[PDB]
Amino acid sequence: GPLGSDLKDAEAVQKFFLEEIQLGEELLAQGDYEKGVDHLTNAIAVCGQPQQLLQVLQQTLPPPVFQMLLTKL
Amino acid sequence: GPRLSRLLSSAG
Repeated sequence: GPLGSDLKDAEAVQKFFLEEIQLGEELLAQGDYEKGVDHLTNAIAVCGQPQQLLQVLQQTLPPPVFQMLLTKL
Repeated sequence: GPRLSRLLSSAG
């Protein structure tokens, strides 16, 4: 059936979100801001209420990188 | 560092 109607769908998206955050922050920790933010914006994109996530990010990211993030939001 | 990811997870 359509996405979301299967028990396994919620597990896949939680795993996807964790992966994307871990990958993004690893890439950021290497200096690859652009690809890191790509992954962070994928994580945000599957999150139904990303208010605190965005807040922490804007708190913690360099401001030109946060700007990049918004461009890719 | 890559465990920064735990902070982002805690935001939910």
